[PDB]
Amino acid sequence: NHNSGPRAILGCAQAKQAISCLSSDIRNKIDNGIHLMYPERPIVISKALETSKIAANCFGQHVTIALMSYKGINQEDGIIIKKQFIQRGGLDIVTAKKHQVEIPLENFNNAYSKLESNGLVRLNAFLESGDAMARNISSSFDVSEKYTDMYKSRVERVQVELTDKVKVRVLTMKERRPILGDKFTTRTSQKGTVAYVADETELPYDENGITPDVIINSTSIFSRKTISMLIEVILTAAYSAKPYNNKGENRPVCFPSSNETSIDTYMQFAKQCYEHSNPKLSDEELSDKIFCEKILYDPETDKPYASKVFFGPIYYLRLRHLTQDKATVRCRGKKTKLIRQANEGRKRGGGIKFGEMERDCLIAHGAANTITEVLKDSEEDYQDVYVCENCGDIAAQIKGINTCLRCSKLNLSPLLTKIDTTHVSKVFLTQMNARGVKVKLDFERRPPSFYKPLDKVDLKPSF
Amino acid sequence: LTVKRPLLSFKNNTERIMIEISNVKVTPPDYSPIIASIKGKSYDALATFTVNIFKEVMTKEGISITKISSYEGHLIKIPLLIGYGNKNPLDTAKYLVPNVIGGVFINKQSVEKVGINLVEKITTWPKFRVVKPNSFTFSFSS
Amino acid sequence: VFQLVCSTCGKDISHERYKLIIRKKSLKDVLVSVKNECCRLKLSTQIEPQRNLTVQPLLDI
Amino acid sequence: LCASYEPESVNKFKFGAASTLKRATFGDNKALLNAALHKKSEPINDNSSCHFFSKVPNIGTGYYKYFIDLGLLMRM
Amino acid sequence: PLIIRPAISFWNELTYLLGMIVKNCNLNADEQVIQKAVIEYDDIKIISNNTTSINLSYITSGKNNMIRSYIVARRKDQTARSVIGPSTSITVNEVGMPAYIRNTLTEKIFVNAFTVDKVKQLLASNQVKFYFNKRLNQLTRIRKNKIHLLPGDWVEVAVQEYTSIIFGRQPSLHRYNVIASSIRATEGDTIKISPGIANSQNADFDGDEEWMILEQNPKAVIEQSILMYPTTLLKHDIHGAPVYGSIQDEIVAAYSLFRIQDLCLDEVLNILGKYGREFDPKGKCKFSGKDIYTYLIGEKINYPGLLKDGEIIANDVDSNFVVAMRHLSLAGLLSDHKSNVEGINFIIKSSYVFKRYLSIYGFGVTFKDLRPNSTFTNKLEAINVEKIELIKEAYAKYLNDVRDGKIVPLSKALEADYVESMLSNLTNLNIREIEEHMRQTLIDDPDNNLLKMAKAGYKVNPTELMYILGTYGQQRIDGEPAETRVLGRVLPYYLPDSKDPEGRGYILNSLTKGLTGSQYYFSMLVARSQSTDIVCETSRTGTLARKIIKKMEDMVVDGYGQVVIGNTLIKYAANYTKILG
Amino acid sequence: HPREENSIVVELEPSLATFIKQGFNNLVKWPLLNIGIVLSNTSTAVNEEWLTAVEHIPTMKIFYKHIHKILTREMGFLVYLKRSQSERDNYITLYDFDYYIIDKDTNSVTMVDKPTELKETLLHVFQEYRLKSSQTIELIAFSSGTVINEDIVSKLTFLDVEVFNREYNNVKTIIDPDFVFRSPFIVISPMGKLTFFVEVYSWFDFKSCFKDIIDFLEGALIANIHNHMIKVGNCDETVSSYNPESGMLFVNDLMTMNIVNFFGCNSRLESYHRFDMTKVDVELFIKALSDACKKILSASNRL
DNA sequence: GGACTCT
DNA sequence: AGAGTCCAGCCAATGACA
RNA sequence: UGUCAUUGG
Ligand SMILES: [Mg+2]
Ligand SMILES: [Zn+2]
Ligand SMILES: [Zn+2]
Repeated sequence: NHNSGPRAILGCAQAKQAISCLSSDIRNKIDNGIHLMYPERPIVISKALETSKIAANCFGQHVTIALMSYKGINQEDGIIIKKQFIQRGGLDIVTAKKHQVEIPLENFNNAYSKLESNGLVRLNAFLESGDAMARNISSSFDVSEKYTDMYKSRVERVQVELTDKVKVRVLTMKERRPILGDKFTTRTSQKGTVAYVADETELPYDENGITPDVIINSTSIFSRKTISMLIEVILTAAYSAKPYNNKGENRPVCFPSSNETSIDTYMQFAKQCYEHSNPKLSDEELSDKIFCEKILYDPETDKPYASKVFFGPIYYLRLRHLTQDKATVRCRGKKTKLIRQANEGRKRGGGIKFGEMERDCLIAHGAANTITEVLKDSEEDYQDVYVCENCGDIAAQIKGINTCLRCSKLNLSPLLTKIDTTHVSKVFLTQMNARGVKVKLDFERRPPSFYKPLDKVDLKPSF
Repeated sequence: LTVKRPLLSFKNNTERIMIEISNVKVTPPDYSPIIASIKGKSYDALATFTVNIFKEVMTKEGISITKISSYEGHLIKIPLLIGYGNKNPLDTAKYLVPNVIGGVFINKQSVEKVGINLVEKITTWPKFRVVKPNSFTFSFSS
Repeated sequence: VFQLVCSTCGKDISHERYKLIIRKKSLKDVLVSVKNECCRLKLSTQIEPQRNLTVQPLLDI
Repeated sequence: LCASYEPESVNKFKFGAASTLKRATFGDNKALLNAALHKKSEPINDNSSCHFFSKVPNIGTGYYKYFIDLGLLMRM
Repeated sequence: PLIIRPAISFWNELTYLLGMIVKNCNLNADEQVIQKAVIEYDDIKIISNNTTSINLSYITSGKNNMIRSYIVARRKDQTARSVIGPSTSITVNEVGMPAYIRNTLTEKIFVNAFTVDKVKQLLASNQVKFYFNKRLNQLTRIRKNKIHLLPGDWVEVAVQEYTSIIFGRQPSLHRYNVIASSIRATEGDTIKISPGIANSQNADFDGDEEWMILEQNPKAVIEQSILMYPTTLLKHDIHGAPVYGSIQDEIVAAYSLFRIQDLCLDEVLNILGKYGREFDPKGKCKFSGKDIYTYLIGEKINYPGLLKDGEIIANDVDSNFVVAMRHLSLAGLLSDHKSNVEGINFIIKSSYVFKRYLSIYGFGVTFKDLRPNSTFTNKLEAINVEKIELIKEAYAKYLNDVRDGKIVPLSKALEADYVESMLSNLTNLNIREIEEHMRQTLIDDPDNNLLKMAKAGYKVNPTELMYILGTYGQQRIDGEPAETRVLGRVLPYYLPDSKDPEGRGYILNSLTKGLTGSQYYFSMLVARSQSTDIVCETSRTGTLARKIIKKMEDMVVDGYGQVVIGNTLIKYAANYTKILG
Repeated sequence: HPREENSIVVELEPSLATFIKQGFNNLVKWPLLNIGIVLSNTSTAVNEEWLTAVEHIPTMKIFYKHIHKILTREMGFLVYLKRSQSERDNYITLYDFDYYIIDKDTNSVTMVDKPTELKETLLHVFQEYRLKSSQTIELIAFSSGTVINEDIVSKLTFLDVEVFNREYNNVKTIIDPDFVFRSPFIVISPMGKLTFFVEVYSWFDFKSCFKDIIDFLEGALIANIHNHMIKVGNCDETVSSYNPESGMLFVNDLMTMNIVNFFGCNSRLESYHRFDMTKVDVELFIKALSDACKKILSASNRL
């Protein structure tokens, strides 16, 4: 209720995509999942998050964030992240994939470098993108489905069922550290991807020698009116000053989803926490500790910046949209059988569809040869195709002679013209012929033209 | 599943063939859901029943119950809901796994299936409609 | 499995992990010797995940 | 929309001379059937008809025809 | 023929339909069964109303027909797709390519008299991946064989730097989405674009993906190098404003760089960086940011309201000066003076100097800039809870004068208009209070970063600060408040037939105080209504966009400066000037 | 306390403190245990959690007596953990590890001494003890830069060579070829206030180890100052250069920046500055560096 | 659900 | 005046299922 | 080879 509505809709959409402690049977269930590695319970919570045990099955980590501009790299929701933070297991996840192949028993008992003498993949082996998980050879001509991911994955579990058909279920695992392009968010729908992995020696630091794990830009916090993120950082820092109650027990800070306590009560709570920690402070230092403002120093010149920076800890979430899950490239590959253009899928190694709006953009650029070479079939797939000028269909080569069968049955002998069109064009024309529409093409026998010299023309004005 | 209703009736409704299903018993599977997920089985309860068809003619003080066909019993496999702590409603004695909340069904291919709630089509208030102007419709259901 | 260092600053927090989780002291008596707020949040918020035992063998035919 | 004697919408081709492949690319399922009924013979000058036959469109650099003068090569 | 019905392989429909035709082709057979077989082979919707039958009409049925899917659009080789990220070592004329793309994608080197030594050298060092023999017309993948290199053949090697890739973002709404710039080798698995092109492609770095295609045909290479280069596309083709420029942080960096004063020569040269090589200190020892801007522009041009002999005679440099697609862009004036190369050089050099200003001085907005204490927000809370009770008592006095009968009642439209005017007056009072607070804060604390990015012209105005610190206003659905349901009310938190304007959707609280339950209902009603409306309108806008594009796409400028389509003259002079727009 | 956080604060010249801080962060590299091999894992954690946590063991508390030979890369180290579930003390501390030093002069792998305060640490807590099923973990982690070949596998007499060769061939494609390292402690210097944020342990003297680190740093910094030369003539913008025809120094180095900022210039990275290069006295900068290192050791002696 | 056409 | 007919953005990614 | 479910810009 302290942010705007669309940010709450986006936050409810992104909370279900945050990586958590997904299952207790992480090493047992052969199933797809992403698991958080060094989980931390949230502390600035509601009671409904405690009683549903979502807080116990932790969905993020507490990191140190700075709300500043880091050399203009933080622009358009890009975040700066620390390399030493990532190396120490910071927001580290594990992706577990399930592979299931169904082999004939004669194919199983009959690219295989990771297979053992059992015909199955070796435990704790890392599968590369051309590796088969079990032996499948059909009469040689092996037809085994192969590993097709961009990254390697360690074989965690193999479960084999012998029946009329061999069923092999392999659970593989991979530790994914934050790389460039990995999506992250807060509990306030402040999301973005990794723009730069900075070393800890090129990051700004405070008087205590603490560099932030994440640098978020500060303009998007106040343009999107996400006011509760600042209160969450203030309350997280006030917990880190005093994490216990007067009995000594770990108590969380109740900041509900729809909060009715004022900000001044939270400021008074933070003041009491910071006054319990250090029993006397100057009131400038106390107001800098409550509002989480800090003087940060340029790591290159060891000089402070102009103004104080919003600097503090927050519960930060990793999202399930990784760069290597979306990364696609194709040089050459399979073609579909009917139209003889590239195939579709990412597991199949297909092409990116140059759609119709991209065709509009290349028409609007004035690049006619570019859009011609894009939309036509490849130069490697060229063959001499002849068409009949009378009836319109493709000529045939009987034993070396280009003939038209329809016109040689009709006692004609018409012209045959070589055409360079796409295969889908010929399939479309043949299917329209099958519907009954005869399509007949006419060709330009242009009169031979001659270049003649022209007079001098000067378009400069006369003053 | 407990049914006792007349199927057909002849000769001025004094002869009738009644179906009769009884002895309905539901038993849980003999494993945990994690063994069903690993091995490949499906976490299904097994229900069995005895179904009897017989013709029943009423005399003045006699009831001629002549057994036509009978069938005593596994009959139906029902998907079993994994509950809180991997505890189904049928296993009355089982150790609570201290983290699982359940609420899913294990498929025949070890696939976890989860369900949403759905708004009914039958309305508890009647429905008003304007077909054409000065023509109205009031549709209700029972 | 716990991280032995703080993931923000890199300071050793192993002894406080033993003093908090195994000896079962309070957070006050453990965090009397921890000064950075990141390490205090690591010692106050990090848990080990509740996990069941691994079903063996890992290769089952 | 007012290039003919009457305002014409963006959904149909009523007065403007559009080819059969232009109407079929625009979306008209009976375009080639109506062209076959009326025995239409249309020149290939539009983008939708140039992309069908793998021709360079008459847009931009493709607006002009390009020749080569083999006189200076044959002279030496 | 079988070419329209090949053998389907996965582990034909038309062949089965022809078999059901030939199963009735007998002498003792009716014409009705043969007619039905012919019809359901050709077009099932003549006699039925079912779809998903693969008949002949399936190639001309709707959006997924053959021409729209496989002729004007296709899936291509030499393509890639990846998440994007920003880069400061990449100008607007360049693009960063990840290592997996340039390790997979190949470029063509043709065999001729010029490149036969390079091709022989690359074949001797096993750097050649493919070889195409044009005379035998066959491609060979090189995994030693015999290859004779004739002119017309080509080889394909790994793609090198400064090769033009055609990359773009989807949806391609306009031609600045799909451009062709030079490949640079970068790190990671992300396609690193410059932020200066980001507003041209409607792109954020929050998970957007972009695609690449490599078209290594020599005519296409020349057209990519000239026509689709981002220097060629600098000015917008309708309103002439620059397509590239600065974004969020560089706006406030530009503002604060113009406002800076009394710098040393070393501080000026630190801000300038690698562009401090030809900086001339004339006889000065203390400099200002206006001298930095005079050096950055580098031309003695005049413009009414902006420039005079190169100096900026405007009071402040705001977002109209440096952001893309603005009417007061300095890069637009510098490219109106000489050429698009000068405007693109000003954009690159300006972005470098603004990011160096951000590196030296920094920019951050804290919570203390927004709400330093409780004084102003408590004052506006007391003002709002006084004035809305005044409104409620005036409306209740009118209602009781109607109810006892001393006056005749108004119409419901006029009554709603009167209450609408009173609540709009309260909203304008909140706006004026926020504006006076902004004035008093910038004369008390003149280095407030929130008011700095408000004065620079980026996304902060008195209305957003009223939403945070003042009031949230009246929530409108379909132009009016929320309509009354059952019992003459919206929520059961109000009495039946309640005349409370706060129960019809007027929110008194703000984001600092926090909305209550009913206020959160009306805010969520507006938010979910906007989400539903944009989801319902996206497909309709796409359909109309495709219709207009297909209608207008054949209209070009002819060789005499006239606008024609087909053989019809639309305009006698293109753009009324026979000059580019 | 077994571990106490302490701070060493030396007030210096600002550019000298920045030079010492950047030379520390560039030169003093303590290697990490990134080369990790799991030999048998029947515990409830996956191999990647084990290897990421064992990668950052604070090994300067154990291998302190060889700090200089570890800092000059003439000596590596090794940890080995074989630990199963138990009835009582059902957890893994750092005392359960076996710590070995690896003299690269001989490939000599010999066991170092283990402090008894490492029993008061925690890495893992096992689940509920069952003697029915096994819950054990075995792993070996080498320091970064160690080349694993048959010369060093011939010395691993405390484990199974077959299992190690098989699991190393399994994991070999994933280990980072780059030298992965750690700075020993936080070194900052805000406005010339050079600060070391150190951790002092009860079982060894921190002053001897700190003196070894500072002596290594002083030697490496003086060698880098002596082998530092600034290009003359014209300039392309990749290295720091000096144009005498304009009298302009192009700073694109950190050492050049700190050296000319010692002599009254206000430079930044990649910037041109009107600076006369006859003012740069290399011997005065080296003498200020030596006096600063003596001041640092004097400040650490009063810890 | 909604616009154009034939009836 | 009322039914038939065709139309409903682009580009993705996983998994299950026939 | 196509449907269904979920998700992204
Ligand atoms: Mg985006
Ligand atoms: Zn013919
Ligand atoms: Zn820490």
